[PDB]
Amino acid sequence: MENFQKVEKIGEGTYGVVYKARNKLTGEVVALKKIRLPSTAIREISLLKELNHPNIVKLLDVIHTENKLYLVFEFLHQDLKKFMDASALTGIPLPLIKSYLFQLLQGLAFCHSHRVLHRDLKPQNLLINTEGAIKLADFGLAVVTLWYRAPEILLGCKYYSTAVDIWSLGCIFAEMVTRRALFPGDSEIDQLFRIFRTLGTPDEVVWPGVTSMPDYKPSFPKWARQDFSKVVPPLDEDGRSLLSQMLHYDPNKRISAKAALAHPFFQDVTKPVPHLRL
Ligand SMILES: Nc1nc(Nc2ccc(S(N)(=O)=O)cc2)sc1C(=O)c1ccc2ccccc2c1
Repeated sequence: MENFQKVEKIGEGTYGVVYKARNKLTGEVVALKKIRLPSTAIREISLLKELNHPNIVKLLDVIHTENKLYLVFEFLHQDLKKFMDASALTGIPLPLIKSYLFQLLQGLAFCHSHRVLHRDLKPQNLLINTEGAIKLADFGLAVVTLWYRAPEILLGCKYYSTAVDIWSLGCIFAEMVTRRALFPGDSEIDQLFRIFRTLGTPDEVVWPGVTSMPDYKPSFPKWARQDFSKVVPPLDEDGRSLLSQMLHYDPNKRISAKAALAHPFFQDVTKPVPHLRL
């Protein structure tokens, strides 16, 4: 736009490009997402403006002009992917990992109680600041990374539930802990099969109805579930217990964000400050 001064491109989603920009009039620094072009999502979007929570990136303005849709967000200084990469040699301290997971669960508990789903959580849209907060960014409306996709989506479910976000966050939690992506698939079927090889091929016993799903094939290989202690070695039993509940195959058995916040893993949660290199 003319009201903004593009400082630099900082990302790109499936819907548009995000820039760090300065309001030529207020001097305010913001994140500006440009979507190159409906009359339905507009409400859905305009509604996201109401959402106000410490762990949700604030949507400041929505501007529809010249076949373009611009979303103005408060600017955060770094995303979790960059932070994880910067922390690869030493690893993120467990207390900070726990604080981040706890805050993200609060954010999800909030959006889910307002019937809002994210649908595409990943390290690149989890933003952090110098004060130790972490926030959910770039909510998805009703090379693409499939690493955090819930199995029901991969199997063709038509209606997503809040459980898809818990799964994605569980995958991110594991990655912060091990410094290795949990399920790094490079195709939908490779993604699905990597999940199967680790958690075991699901069946009607652990996931009632799974064999009736759109993309389920009786021909799927039958892998046995791997020992969970081999999945996230550096994580204590409270952490492993919580992770296993976030990664249940059955959407209805998968733990809710609200219930997760009450898990024993968070008994000693604190809010450490990260060492950020900006
Ligand atoms: N609010 C906000 N702040 C940001 N700053 C930032 C500062 C430094 C870095 S970085 N690679 O650490 O130097 C990264 C982001 S982005 C962002 C978003 O609201 C946003 C919008 C669309 C997206 C579309 C796709 C993915 C993320 C997205 C995030």
